[PDB]
Amino acid sequence: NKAAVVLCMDVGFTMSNSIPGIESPFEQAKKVITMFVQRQVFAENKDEIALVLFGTDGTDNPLSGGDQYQNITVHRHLMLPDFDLLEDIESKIQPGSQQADFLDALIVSMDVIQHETIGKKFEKRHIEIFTDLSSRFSKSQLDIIIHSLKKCDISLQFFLPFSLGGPFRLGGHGPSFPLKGITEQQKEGLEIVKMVMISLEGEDGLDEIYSFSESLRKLCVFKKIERHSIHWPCRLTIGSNLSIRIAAYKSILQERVKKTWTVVDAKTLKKEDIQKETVYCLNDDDETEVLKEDIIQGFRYGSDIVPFSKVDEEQMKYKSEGKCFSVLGFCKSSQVQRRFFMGNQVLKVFAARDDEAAAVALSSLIHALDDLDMVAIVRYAYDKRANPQVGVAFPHIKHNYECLVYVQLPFMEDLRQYMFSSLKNSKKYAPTEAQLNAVDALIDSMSLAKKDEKTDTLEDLFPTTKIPNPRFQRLFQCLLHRALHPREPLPPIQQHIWNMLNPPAEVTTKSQIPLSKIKTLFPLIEAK
Amino acid sequence: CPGESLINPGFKSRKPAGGVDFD
Amino acid sequence: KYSGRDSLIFLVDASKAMFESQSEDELTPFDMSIQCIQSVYISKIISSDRDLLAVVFYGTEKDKNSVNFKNIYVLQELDNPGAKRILELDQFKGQQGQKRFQDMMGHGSDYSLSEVLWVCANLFSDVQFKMSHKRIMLFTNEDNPHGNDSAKASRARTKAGDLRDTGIFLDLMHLKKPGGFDISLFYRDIISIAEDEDLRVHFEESSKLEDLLRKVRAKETRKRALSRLKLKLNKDIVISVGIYNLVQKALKPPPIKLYRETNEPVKTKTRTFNTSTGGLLLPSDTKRSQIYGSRQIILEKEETEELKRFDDPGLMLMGFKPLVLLKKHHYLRPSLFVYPEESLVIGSSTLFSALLIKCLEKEVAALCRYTPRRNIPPYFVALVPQEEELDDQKIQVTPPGFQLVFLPFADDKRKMPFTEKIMATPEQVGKMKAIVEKLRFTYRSDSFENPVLQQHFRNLEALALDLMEPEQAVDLTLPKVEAMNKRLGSLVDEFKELVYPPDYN
DNA sequence: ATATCTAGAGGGATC
DNA sequence: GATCCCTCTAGATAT
Repeated sequence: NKAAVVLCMDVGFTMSNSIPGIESPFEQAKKVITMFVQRQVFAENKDEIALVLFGTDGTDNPLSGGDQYQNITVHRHLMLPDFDLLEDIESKIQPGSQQADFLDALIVSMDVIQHETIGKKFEKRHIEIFTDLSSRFSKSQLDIIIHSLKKCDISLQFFLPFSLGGPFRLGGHGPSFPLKGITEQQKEGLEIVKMVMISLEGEDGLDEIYSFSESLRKLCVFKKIERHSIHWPCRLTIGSNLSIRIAAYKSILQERVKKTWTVVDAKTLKKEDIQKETVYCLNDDDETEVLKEDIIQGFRYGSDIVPFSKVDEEQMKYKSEGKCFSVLGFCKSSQVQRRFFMGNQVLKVFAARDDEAAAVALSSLIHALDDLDMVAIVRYAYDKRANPQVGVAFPHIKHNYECLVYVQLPFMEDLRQYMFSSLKNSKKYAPTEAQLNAVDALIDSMSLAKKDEKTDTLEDLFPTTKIPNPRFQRLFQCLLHRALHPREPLPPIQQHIWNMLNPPAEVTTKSQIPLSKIKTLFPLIEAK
Repeated sequence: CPGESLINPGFKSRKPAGGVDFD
Repeated sequence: KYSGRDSLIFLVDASKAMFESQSEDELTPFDMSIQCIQSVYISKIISSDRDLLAVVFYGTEKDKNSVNFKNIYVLQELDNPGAKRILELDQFKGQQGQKRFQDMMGHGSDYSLSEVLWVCANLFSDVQFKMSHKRIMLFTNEDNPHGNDSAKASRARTKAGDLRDTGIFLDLMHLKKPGGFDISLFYRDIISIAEDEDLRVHFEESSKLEDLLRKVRAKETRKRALSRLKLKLNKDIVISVGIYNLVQKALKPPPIKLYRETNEPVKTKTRTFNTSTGGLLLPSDTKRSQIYGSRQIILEKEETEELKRFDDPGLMLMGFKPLVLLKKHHYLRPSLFVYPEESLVIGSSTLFSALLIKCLEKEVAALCRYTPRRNIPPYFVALVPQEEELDDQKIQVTPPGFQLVFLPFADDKRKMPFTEKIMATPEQVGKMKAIVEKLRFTYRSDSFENPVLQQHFRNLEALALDLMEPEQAVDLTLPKVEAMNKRLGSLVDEFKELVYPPDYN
C-alpha cells in the first residue's frame, strides 16, 4: 500500500561540471527527480516522499552533531508531495560548492526514513540515490549500513551519469557518457556500490544501477513502489470432475488518465454555474417537448421499429450461470493465429495462492501443453452479469515462474468478410529485380536488432516495450508549467522525449544511401 | 468470384459455426 | 462503391406445375421458394437492412404492375425489408397458404418472359437510390417456359441480353422436376453466369437453396478505410496506405428512444446554460479545470487538445525488427490491416509490394510510429507482413498486406506477485498429456457464435414477427461436460490420485 | 469494491 | 452537409 520514498540527490560542485555537448549531471538528476515527483503528485498517490541533498554549502540534518555528516541537508521531510516540492526542485535548489561522502548521505537517509515513520504505517521503504561518485569517501561504516538495510527491510536504487554497461542525446537509445571518462575515484565508488547491491539483493542487484539518460526512458524509479494488481479467483475446470483453483492477474492493460477535465465557467472558474441537460423533441415539426417518463425504449428491425421495454429486455436477456473459467478443448498452437486476438486485456493465470496441489496440477497442465505444442480454448466469464467470452490459454514458462496466458478469441460475428485484390498476381504493381534489391538493402540497413557474436542471442536496439507512454509525462509537464506560471503558453515538448521516441542515430545514419536509392528507384507522384 | 455469398454480394459466405467437435 | 445498395428481386413462377408434389413428405416447390425468400428476408434484416428486396409473381390470373402487362403481379416493390412484408409473405407459407395464394391470385395462366423481365427492369429503374448490384433470382421448375412458342422465347432471349447489357444479373434457382430440370435447353443463353458449370439434368433441386435456407446472423458491415494515412520512410518517400479492421467486436444495436403513444423516434438535443440567467453557454466562455487537492489548474480547450499533439497523422517508419522479438503475450488491442492506396500517391502499390515481399523473405516486421489522427499521442506498432492465403477452393482466406500490431508501452504492463515455481514430475505430466490428447479438437476462427447477440436476434425476431415463443439459441461456448466425461473416463481419477492429496477439494 | 457494461460527444469516408 | 462507424471520454452500477 502506502510507501515511504527518500530521494538522496547529489548537489556538490563536482556534480555541476559539464563536458561540452553533454548536459551536466546536476541537470539530468534534476530532470529524473522532477519526472518522479510529477508522476507521484499528478497521479495522487499516497506515498510519502522525502528529499535529502548532500554536498550543499549549509548543513541541516538530525545527525549534525558537530564535525560529522557535514554539508548534508534534509530539504524535505517525509510527507505527501505537493506542488511546493516541485517548485523547489525546479527553481529553488541550486548546486553547491562542497562535497560529502555518499555513505554519510545514505546514513542520513536511513535516519530520515527510520525516525519519521513511527506511528504511520508503510508497506515499503525505498531509497533512491542520485550521484556522480566523484567525491572521496570512507568505507568505515559499510557493514553497519548493510546490516541496517537488511534488518529494516529498505530497498536501494543507484542512478549515475554513466551507464553500468556519435553525439550524446539525453534519454535516447545508444551510447552514454564515455566508458573511458570514469575516473579512479569514480571507479572505486562504482565498485563499492556494486558490492553493496550484491550484498543487499544478490546478482540481480546489478540491474538496480541505472543511468540518468536511461532512467528518463524507463519506469525504473517507480519499480519498487508500484502497487501490484488484485487477483481474480476462479477454478479451471476440465469436465465436471477435474477442477484446479486458479488466480488470474492482468498483465497487459492500457493505462489511461484517471483525472477528468472539469468544465467550469470562464468568468468564475467554478463548476456549479455550468450544468448539462438534455431535451427530448419529436423528429416531427414544431419540436414538441417530451418528458423522460413519456419515453419508452424501442429497437430497430429493418424498416420497422418494435417497442422493447427495459424490464422486458432484462427478463428476455441471455442469462449466464455466473463466473466460470472452463476448458472447451485443446487445439494445436498453429491453429490460433496471433492476428485474431480480441479484447483489451491479457490475463496471466497462476494457481491459487500458497496452494501446493493446485500449483502441481497447473504446472502439469502447462508442461503437457508445452510438450505437445498445444493450447487450451477456454470459456471465460468475469462475473455473473459479465458477457461470456471464448479465448486461448497458452503456456508461458520462464526460469522462475509458470503461467497460462489468456487472450480473448473472436466470435463469428466479430470477423469481417471483405476481400482485397491480390498483390503478387498483379501484373501492374510488380517490382523489378533492381527495386527488390534496393528494398533488400534498405531493410538490411534499417535493422533494429544486433545478431550478437559468440552466442545465438538477438539484442534489441530499440526495445519500445520498455519506453513509458509519452502522453503522461507531457501532460504532467504542461500541468506543472501552468500551475507554477499561470500566465504563459504551454512549453514545447522536452527534447529527451523526442530522443527516446526516435531510433538510435546509427540506424538513421546507416540508412541514407539506401533511402536515396529507394527515392530514385520508386517514382511516387501525389495525385492532384 | 469464388466463395462469394449469395445473400450479400461482395462478401464471403459465412459457414455454420459447428462449435467443438472432438476427433 | 460504398454508398451503393444491393437490389434483389425474387421471380417466383405461379404455374400449376409449381403447385404439384412428388411426395407428401417433400415440400411442393412453391412453399419451398416462399421459405427461401423468408430466410433471405430475415438474414438481410439482421445483416443488411439497408438493401432493397422485391418479390414478383408471374403466371397469375390477376395483374399488378406499373405497366399493366397481363399475368404479372408485383407483390412488393424495391424497398427495405421489414416485418410486415415477412408476415405478408408468410400468409402463403405452407399448406392452406398455397390455397390462400391460389384463391387471392390466379394461377396456371399463360405468360411471357420478355414482359416479366421488362417489369423487373422497370422495378429496378423506378427507385432512385444508387446501387452496386442489380440481381434477379428466378424460381421456376420448367426447363422451357416457351418451348412450344418460338417468337415469345426469342423475345425473351433478346430482353435478357438487353438486361445483361444494362447490368442486370440474372440467376437461376430451379426447383425439383420429375423429369430433371435439364438446364441448357432454354435458360443457357440468358442466365448471367459465365457458363453452366454443371450441364447435367439436375434431378435434385438443392443446387444452392441450402445456402439460402441456412440462416447466419451477423451484421456484415461494408468495407471502409478507418483512416487513409501516409507511410513515410524518412521524410520524402511517402506512400499512401489505408487502415482497415479485419476483426472488430460486434456490438448489440443501441436501443432507440421513441414516444410512448405514437411510437415514433425522438430526437435528443443537449444544451448547456449558466444557472443565473439561462443564456446558452457558447463554447467560448468556458474553460477546463483540474483541482489537484488544493490547487486548481485552468486550461483552455485548445490547450487541452494541444498538449496531446506529438506528430502529424500517419506512420513513421522507425526500423525493421525480426519477428522473433515480437512476443505473443504482449497483446494490447486488436490489430489492424494496412493495404496500399493508389488514389492519393501514385506508385504506392509497387513499393508496398516490394516491402511486403522482402519482409516476408527476411521474416522481419516494420516497426513504425502510429498516429491515427490529429491531436492524438503516438503509439509504437509493428507492420507484420501478411502473405495472401488461398484454400483448396481458391478463396481469399487471408488478404495480402501488413498486420498492424500495437506494442504496449512500459506502463501498459503490470508487475505481478512473486510465486515460487513448483514443477511437476514426469508421471503427472504424462498423465496430463494423455488427458490433453483425449480432448483434442480442430479450431477455426468462425467456430463460436456470441450467445448474447444470437439471443438478442432471436428475441427481436420473436417480438417483430409476433411468434408464440422465441427460438432458443444453442450456446456452443458451453463445454460438453457429458461428452468429455465419457471421453476421459478413469483418466481424471488417476490424475487426481497422482496430484491431489486424499484430503483436498 | 474494482471492473464491466452501458451510455453519450467527435473525426474522417463518402457521398 | 449527412449518416454510419469507431475510438475516446465520461458516467452509472451490480458482483
